[PDB]
Amino acid sequence: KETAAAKFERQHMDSSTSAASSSNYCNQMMKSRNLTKDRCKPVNTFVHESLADVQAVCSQKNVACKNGQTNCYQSYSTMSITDCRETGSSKYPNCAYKTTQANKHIIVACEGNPYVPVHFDASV
Repeated sequence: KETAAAKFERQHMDSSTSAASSSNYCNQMMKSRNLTKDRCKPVNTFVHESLADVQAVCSQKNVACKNGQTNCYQSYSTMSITDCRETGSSKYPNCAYKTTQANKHIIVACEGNPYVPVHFDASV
């Protein structure tokens, strides 16, 4: 099955654009990445940076993850990110999202060898 690393790429990496270009970014991306297949995933963040810059977070600032785990890392720099949040009108299978573009620090949980991001914790 899909690896945790690959799922991370699928769910959160958008190196093809440097920012969301229209309010429909979220609707399009959430659908195209298969995040609304089984249900409308309520929230999702996409990161507009190269994979190697995101992977590099795993060797940046170690912080506790929201749930208490100690394998989280916070990026030294801000990153271009797109926040996607389910709208009051969202109704499966027509999931609908609000797009919010921002430059923030990202926090990811890392695992394995190579030690890479497997989960998006938060943006600060």
